[PDB]
Amino acid sequence: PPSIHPAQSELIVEAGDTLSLTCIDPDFVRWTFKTYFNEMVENKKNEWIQEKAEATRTGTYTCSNSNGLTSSIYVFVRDPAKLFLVGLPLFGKEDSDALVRCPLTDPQVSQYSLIECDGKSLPTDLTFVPNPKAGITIKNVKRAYHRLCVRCAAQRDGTWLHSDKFTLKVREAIKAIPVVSVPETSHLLKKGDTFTVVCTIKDVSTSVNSMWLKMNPQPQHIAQVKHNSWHRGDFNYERQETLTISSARVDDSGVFMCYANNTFGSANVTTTLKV
Amino acid sequence: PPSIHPAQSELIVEAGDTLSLTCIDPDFVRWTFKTYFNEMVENKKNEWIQEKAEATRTGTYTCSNSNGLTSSIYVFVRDPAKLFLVGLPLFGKEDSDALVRCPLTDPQVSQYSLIECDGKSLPTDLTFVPNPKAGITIKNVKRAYHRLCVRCAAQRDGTWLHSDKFTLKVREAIKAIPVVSVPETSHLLKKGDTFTVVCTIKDVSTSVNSMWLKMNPQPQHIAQVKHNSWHRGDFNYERQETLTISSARVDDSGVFMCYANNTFGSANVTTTLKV
Amino acid sequence: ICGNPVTDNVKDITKLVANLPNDYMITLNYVAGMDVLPSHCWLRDMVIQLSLSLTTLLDKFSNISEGLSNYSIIDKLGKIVDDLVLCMEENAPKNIKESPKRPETRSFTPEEFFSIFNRSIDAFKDFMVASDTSDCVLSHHHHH
Amino acid sequence: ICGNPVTDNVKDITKLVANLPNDYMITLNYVAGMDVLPSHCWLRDMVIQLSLSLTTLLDKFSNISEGLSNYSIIDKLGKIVDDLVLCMEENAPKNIKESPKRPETRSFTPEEFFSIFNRSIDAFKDFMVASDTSDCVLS
Ligand SMILES: *[C@@H]1O[C@H](CO)[C@@H](O[C@@H]2O[C@H](CO)[C@@H](O[C@H]3O[C@H](CO)[C@@H](O)[C@H](O)[C@@H]3O)[C@H](O)[C@H]2NC(C)=O)[C@H](O)[C@H]1NC(C)=O
Ligand SMILES: *[C@@H]1O[C@H](CO)[C@@H](O[C@@H]2O[C@H](CO)[C@@H](O[C@H]3O[C@H](CO)[C@@H](O)[C@H](O)[C@@H]3O)[C@H](O)[C@H]2NC(C)=O)[C@H](O)[C@H]1NC(C)=O
Ligand SMILES: *[C@@H]1O[C@H](CO[C@H]2O[C@@H](C)[C@@H](O)[C@@H](O)[C@@H]2O)[C@@H](O[C@@H]2O[C@H](CO)[C@@H](O)[C@H](O)[C@H]2NC(C)=O)[C@H](O)[C@H]1NC(C)=O
Ligand SMILES: *[C@@H]1O[C@H](CO[C@H]2O[C@@H](C)[C@@H](O)[C@@H](O)[C@@H]2O)[C@@H](O[C@@H]2O[C@H](CO)[C@@H](O)[C@H](O)[C@H]2NC(C)=O)[C@H](O)[C@H]1NC(C)=O
Repeated sequence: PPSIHPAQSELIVEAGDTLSLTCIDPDFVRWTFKTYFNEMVENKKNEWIQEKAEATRTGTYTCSNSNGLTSSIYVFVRDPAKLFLVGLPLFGKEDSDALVRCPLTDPQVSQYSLIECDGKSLPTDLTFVPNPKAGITIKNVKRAYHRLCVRCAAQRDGTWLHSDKFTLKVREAIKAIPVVSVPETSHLLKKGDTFTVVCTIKDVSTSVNSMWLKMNPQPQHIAQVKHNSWHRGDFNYERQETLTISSARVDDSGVFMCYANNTFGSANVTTTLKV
Repeated sequence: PPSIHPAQSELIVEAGDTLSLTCIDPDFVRWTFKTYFNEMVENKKNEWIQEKAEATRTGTYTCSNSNGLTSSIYVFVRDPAKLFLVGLPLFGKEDSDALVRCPLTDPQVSQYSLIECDGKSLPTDLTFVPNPKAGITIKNVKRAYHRLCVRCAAQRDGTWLHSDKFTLKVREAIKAIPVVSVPETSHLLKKGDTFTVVCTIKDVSTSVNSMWLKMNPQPQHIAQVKHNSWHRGDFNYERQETLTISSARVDDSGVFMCYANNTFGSANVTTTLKV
Repeated sequence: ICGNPVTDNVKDITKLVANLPNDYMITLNYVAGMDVLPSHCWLRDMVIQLSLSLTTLLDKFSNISEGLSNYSIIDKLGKIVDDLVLCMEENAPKNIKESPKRPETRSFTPEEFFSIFNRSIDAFKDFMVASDTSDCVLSHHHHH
Repeated sequence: ICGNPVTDNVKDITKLVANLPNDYMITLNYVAGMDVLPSHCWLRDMVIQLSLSLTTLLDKFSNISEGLSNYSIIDKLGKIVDDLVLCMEENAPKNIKESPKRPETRSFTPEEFFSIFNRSIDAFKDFMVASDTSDCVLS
């Protein structure tokens, strides 16, 4: 593998000071650097000079080989102003993890932890794992954490320092059957008169697939349906499927079903018409 | 009559320069000065020295006599930055006048007029009368001018200059009888049961006097009434007079009138009760 | 010549504030020493200032529909304070040698701004039939 | 893995704007060259920024009652853009040597801010099944 001159796994350079890396290899290709926002900065020179190094240059640098070998060194560009790197939102799937992207530029600090952005108490079952090179990870995310704002905290020489507000947004792990409902159970009118039936679908996400059916010879699907959707609450999505048929006939008569299926289960409600 | 040394009706002094007035009289009492905001500044000395004269000192200065005689001199304290003296609101009675208080500090300007504060066109029937010593007066105020913003403009050496925004607020000329209304015409219950009657008064101002009466032997007035008022629109005021009597009796029975009178006319609606 | 200026429209302030950014600054020329001095010392001046501020405030909104919009409320709150300016005009004293120094230009949050509005309304309610013999001296800051 | 992010809640923007001070500045890190460049060049970045901005915006209001309050609308508009961030995550390309220069911090009026919001919504609608091979350069 390539040999990086600053022969150490971690390097602490001061902000404003120059930052130079060098990797020696006969089959050298390029240098690679992952930005806070997942981007790859490239440099095709043996030595990478960084005059007046900015805190944003903190991160892992990788020297690439033509043979396919890699060697990396993590650099901390310490700035007193920016102890934490911020800029990205906080997302997280339910029953999964959520990384609070607040990596530090100074690893020489204690008590690196999470705290409620307004000083309050954190949920009893909230568990987190600190990581100077990435941020703080929230273990096992629940729907009760939706809209929780946190701050990364660390003690620097006795004094406490906080990062910007991180407001967690959680993705619902769809594990329930949809909820369908229709006003009337059965209704009928004469030919010519137009009728309208509005089906109400309720679920925790927008992913639900809803549709209107015309089951007489076999469950047939109709494309003439008006879509309407609203976010009623945190995990309360609602879609209103409106079936409209202009000038009713003898052909347009029978039982209509409103089907809606999740990645979990499915639901259905039927209404009767006879014209 | 008092003799003011600057023997001239008008004086144009420069802002920053010293301003001195002197009036000679054996029976001298005090000097008087009207401020932009109707206030009287007093000086009990023969000569009134004003070092570094400010634009705000513009106005008419009056020398008072012990015999009861007065002599005035209007002084202009020219300021290029502050041409118009501004600070007061804009009020006006319907069918009356409305002085846009924007006196100037420089009388040596042309086209002293009123313009729409955003550059639009002024009402067709809007007529105004300029006056360097007071401001621009709006003639014959109508309800259609309610909430009109204007700016005083004047051309100073070819270039145009504008004052701050003056938003006109008009007082309604009262020329209509009030409007009274009551839900029920007649109703009755047994003793002990409490009853409530809400009278609705409508008019263009808050000045309406409304009241509840108990006319059996003679129209008597009752003080136990809840007041409620709302501004429904520009000239739509509404008051709801609520008559409440706890534990009805034989004594509390008959015809009740809701009287409301303007400075123009009066209205009334009666309701019947028998317990 | 003054009827009943204050209406139930003042009950919509809580709603209004909750519907305005808590970091939005409303400009209001504040009369120095309003919390300590008695009502009559600043009431007239503040009412004029609130009238100006609410007028400017309304300019920042548009009339949408029937629903209680910020424009609606602000409009009506302006009406109230406008009437108070005229109701303070009739009780305006005959001035003689008085020119302290004009109101300081300050900016407040909606919450703060209407707190000042409410105090002014209250200070007007008990302004009528009230002894205003108290002095307008700052030195009496131990609350008076 | 992406359903139907956009809802009818976007129809309440006109009402929302009319209910916000026209001189109130909303901070939004603007991606330089958004009006000229094609959707795919800035869409993902802008959606992330709108998500952040709407989150901060919501912090400025309180939940009053049932009536359509600014808090209500903003909340829901945030939900929409949040889903779009995840819906742009699955289509996120495998990055190789690309690091122009982060978005400029700008402030806009409500009117302006939601004009940008709407454009983003529209640019997402026709992002699906659309020709975007055009490499994102200066032109
Ligand atoms: C519409 O929703 C209906 C409600 O779930 C559903 O109807 C029928 O539901 C029953 C019971 O849930 C299913 O029968 C099951 O139980 C019987 C014993 O009682 C077993 O013999 C079956 O094998 C099965 O496990 C039916 O399968 C189901 N369909 C019928 C026959 O009506 C439907 O799933 C939905 N659509 C319709 C109307 O088919
Ligand atoms: C309550 O409203 C009442 C009606 O508006 C009013 O009572 C009296 O109403 C009658 C007509 O309904 C008026 O009568 C006038 O005309 C008749 C001829 O038909 C003659 O008696 C006189 O020419 C008279 O002007 C009364 O004038 C009117 N009021 C009187 C004097 O009784 C009440 O005025 C309203 N309530 C009050 C008294 O304020
Ligand atoms: C929700 O259901 C639809 C399937 O729609 C119909 O499919 C029939 C075969 C039958 O099961 C009926 O009850 C049901 O309502 C899934 O979408 C696709 O729909 C087409 C219809 O032409 C089918 O041909 C596809 O097999 C089906 N799936 C695919 C491959 O897209 C949809 O996937 C399902 N949601 C989930 C993931 O549970
Ligand atoms: C507005 O109405 C009030 C009260 O209304 C009563 O006035 C009586 C004179 C009589 O016409 C009766 O029918 C009517 O209901 C007037 O105010 C005063 O009210 C008291 C009684 O509460 C009377 O004793 C006074 O005379 C009356 N006026 C006076 C001189 O104070 C009021 O005059 C009338 N006009 C307005 C708009 O002020």
